[PDB]
Amino acid sequence: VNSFSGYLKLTDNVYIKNADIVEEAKKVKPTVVVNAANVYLKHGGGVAGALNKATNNAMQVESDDYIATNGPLKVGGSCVLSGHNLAKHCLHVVGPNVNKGEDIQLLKSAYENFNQHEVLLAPLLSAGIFGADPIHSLRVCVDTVRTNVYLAVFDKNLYDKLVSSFL
Ligand SMILES: CC[C@H](CO)Nc1ncnc2[nH]ccc12
Ligand SMILES: [Cl-]
Repeated sequence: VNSFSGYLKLTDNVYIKNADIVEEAKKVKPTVVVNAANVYLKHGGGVAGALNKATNNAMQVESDDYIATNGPLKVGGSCVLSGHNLAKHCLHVVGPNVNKGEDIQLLKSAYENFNQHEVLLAPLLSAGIFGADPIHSLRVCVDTVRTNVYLAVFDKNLYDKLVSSFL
């Protein structure tokens, strides 16, 4: 039993809700919130910009030190950093950005990072401003993640399409 509320159950382990991931994280304070990151951990817009803003830019400051030490992530890769005021940890995961020409096949590799954590609050990887088909992202999530994932879909209209079209 966990403190996530109002989710629709899609499979044994995948749940979904129309919600703002920032407001969800502040309410639940999950062990792990997933950020839709880029390789430079530059949290400018989309989910990343919103999460970072909610941390008063502390996420960006921590991220800049991480990059200065370790260099960029790989597309499909991840790193664990602080969750600041939002969660215990933030798992920064880089899905392929179609608006940069990156290989959508890397989306499965990106979701594999979730399997290292028993429970996660997450957005749909490569959706929104990353330019991939969200229906496809949800399918890859369900077919790749085996741990317990609580998906927050910001756009109510898109949420309804994802539910109604889910196989
Ligand atoms: C990734 C595509 C979805 C479509 O809604 N984007 C989001 N989902 C949940 N929380 C969010 N916070 C800011 C953006 C955002
Ligand atoms: Cl987005």
